[PDB]
Amino acid sequence: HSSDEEANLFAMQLASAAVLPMALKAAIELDVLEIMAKSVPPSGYISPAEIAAQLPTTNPEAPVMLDRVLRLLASYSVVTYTLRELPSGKVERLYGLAPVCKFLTKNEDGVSLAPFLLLATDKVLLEPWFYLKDAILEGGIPFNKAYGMNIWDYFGTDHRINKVFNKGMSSNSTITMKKILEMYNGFEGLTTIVDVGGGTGAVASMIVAKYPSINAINFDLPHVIQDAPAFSGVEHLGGDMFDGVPKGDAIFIKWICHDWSDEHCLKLLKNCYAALPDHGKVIVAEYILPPSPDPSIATKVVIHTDALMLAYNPGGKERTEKEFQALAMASGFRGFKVASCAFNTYVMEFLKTA
Amino acid sequence: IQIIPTHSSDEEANLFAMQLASAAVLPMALKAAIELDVLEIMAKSVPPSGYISPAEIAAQLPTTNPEAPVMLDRVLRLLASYSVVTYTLRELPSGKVERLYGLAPVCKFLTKNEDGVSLAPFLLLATDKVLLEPWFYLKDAILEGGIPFNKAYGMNIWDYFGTDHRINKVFNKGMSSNSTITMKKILEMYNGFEGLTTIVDVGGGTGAVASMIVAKYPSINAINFDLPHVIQDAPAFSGVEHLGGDMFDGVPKGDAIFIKWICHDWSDEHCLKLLKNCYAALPDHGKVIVAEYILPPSPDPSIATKVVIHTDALMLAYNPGGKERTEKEFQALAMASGFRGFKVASCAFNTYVMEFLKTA
Ligand SMILES: Nc1ncnc2c1ncn2[C@@H]1O[C@H](CSCC[C@H](N)C(=O)O)[C@@H](O)[C@H]1O
Ligand SMILES: Nc1ncnc2c1ncn2[C@@H]1O[C@H](CSCC[C@H](N)C(=O)O)[C@@H](O)[C@H]1O
Ligand SMILES: COc1cc(/C=C/CO)cc(OC)c1O
Ligand SMILES: COc1cc(/C=C/CO)cc(OC)c1O
Repeated sequence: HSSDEEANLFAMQLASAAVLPMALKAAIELDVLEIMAKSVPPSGYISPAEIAAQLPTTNPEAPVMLDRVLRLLASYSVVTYTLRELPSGKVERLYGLAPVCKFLTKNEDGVSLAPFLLLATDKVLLEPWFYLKDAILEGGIPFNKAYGMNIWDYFGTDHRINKVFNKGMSSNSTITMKKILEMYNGFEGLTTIVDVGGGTGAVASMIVAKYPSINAINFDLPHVIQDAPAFSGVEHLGGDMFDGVPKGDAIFIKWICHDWSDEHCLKLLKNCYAALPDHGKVIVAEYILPPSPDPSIATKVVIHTDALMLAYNPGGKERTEKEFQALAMASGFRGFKVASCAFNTYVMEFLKTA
Repeated sequence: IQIIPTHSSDEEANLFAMQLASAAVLPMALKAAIELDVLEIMAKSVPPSGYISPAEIAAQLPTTNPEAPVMLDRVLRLLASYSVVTYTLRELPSGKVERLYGLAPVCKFLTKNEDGVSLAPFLLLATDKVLLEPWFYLKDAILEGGIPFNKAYGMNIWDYFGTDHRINKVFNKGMSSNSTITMKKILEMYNGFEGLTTIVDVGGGTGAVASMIVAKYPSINAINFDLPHVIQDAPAFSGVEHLGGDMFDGVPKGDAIFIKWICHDWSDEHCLKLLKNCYAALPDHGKVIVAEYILPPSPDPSIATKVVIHTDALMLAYNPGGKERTEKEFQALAMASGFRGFKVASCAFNTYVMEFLKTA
């Protein structure tokens, strides 16, 4: 029918679906979205030739090649567009920023999700996808099949991707934690907080900024900590969390549990229980898997991240709120609180006492 | 109506940026599903309910990996979120809920039909490592000029396919399966091949289209013309004469020349050179039959438009000046190469069939 026509066209759209994130990657790497944000008012539009005039190029085709990339981004509403008729009767397009561009260009604090997109579309993280069929048939982890070691060991050998990853995570966490800290009061009154797997320390620096008397420890692998900027109030410390974690009044773990199997999460969580005082807690910041494969963007983000963990991590996966309760119970915690949520990230507390 | 920025609108904007960041997971997970034969296993193995569990799928894979079922479930859950497959939920003994899966309407074109073809080989082409590589050179092409594919490989795509036998095969089969489906539909509706003595398919690939034309019109002389490395492989279809060459030098003579998905591979200058060659290869009453997408008036959100604009982005990555064109632009190419008549004759699956008529 028109029915068969629609099914065929959707199949073609799926086949070429990687054109969208790769076009967007090129637009971000060329600084297009920043040039648009600084060159016209928030509600205005700019031509591809005026954008290209701010790139360091003499390529006569740069305007049309940008138009082609921007038209693909416009079709998905990543940028806005308006049409302007030409004397020939042909029409050209001028482009503006759509609401998603607020998160793809630097905000008042100089952060966005653009480094996160540059991480997600890096050649290094695309390669494991070619080994997913093998891992399903033969066992194993697609990343390890591509690289011969686990991802964190690999990042300790490839300095470029270590920095790309750490910056991707730091920028994404800055945006999420800025929102959580406006709503969540669970750090108030702590003497010491430990960010286990804290990366380059962005979250711990924001906690100490909000609560200047808190003593904060940012704990991660030593190839990450070596790149961590100094921040007043934060002590950076290298190590392996599965051997033990630093003591504190609370331990914060953001996007750690979803990297690991249930068994490895229990080992880590018991190390955290051992590190806390009797009345201490673990503050767990993670997505929560929805109950069905619904088409919403928020659910797609979680299920995309579940698929990433499948490709990258040994046993990592997304979990439901009950599955998080089960991890807390089996590692000895007695209370469980869903305390706040921001950009899909829920903040749960695993309380040693209830 | 103006949407006033709020917490709620900022959540949706943030999440769409995260979805974009990881959007390649969808075609790469669908690639793995197809390579594992999961959609074919589902099509052939429905219980009479029409829904199958990941364990039941896994049981049919050449595997003894006991994590295969849960791995499949996770892949299928991403596919189901995008309506590539369907699901149903069933409550387990422990009170946990399991998913069972079914084929969604798109799967009619991702599994073999009655003629044994689908768009599955096209998806394997589009997601092949070789064709993902040029995307890392897109920013370079914009800043330096040139072609992302040539920056990755040090030669043009056709030259590269002549050096890499595995990808040449993957490409020729992706195109022949796709073109078989579209051509079957065009041949039901379009009458322009009737009464021709000789048809030349220029850039015909392995010749699937020429073989369809002669099957329908057994009195026609059919020539399949392409590069020697494509022709070498090509099935010896009854009634098709294969000829290797380079179309920019010239093309075989015929009453009509058919070019499907050729113009969109090449710059305007290249197209003018090709279409002048065609003009010279035709009798006075001859025509070029051109099967291509047509760019819509605006970058609207429809799937049909998106397909054309995805293909425009594929041509930017792969091809020497290739791009999608509007009907007015195809008309301008026809006039600029000497043709006096132009008509849009038919359309199937977004592919329009245009005729460039030597005499109007
Ligand atoms: N065995 C281990 N000990 C300590 N940290 C580890 C680890 N294995 C992995 N990690 C760290 O776990 C972090 C996971 S990514 C999450 C980073 C940060 N919490 C955020 O949300 O931005 C990485 O920084 C990684 O280096
Ligand atoms: N210079 C040239 N002369 C002849 N054919 C060429 C050519 N350069 C590229 N091609 C061919 O152009 C075809 C483009 S792909 C489209 C193939 C076929 N018409 C279909 O629609 O299925 C390929 O088969 C390629 O080898
Ligand atoms: C492997 O560690 C992670 C990798 C990735 C992979 C990012 C590439 O899209 C994402 C994460 O949070 C979503 C992680 O904790
Ligand atoms: C190199 O020429 C083509 C490449 C491609 C690339 C297919 C991979 O998505 C598609 C075509 O028709 C759509 C072409 O004529």
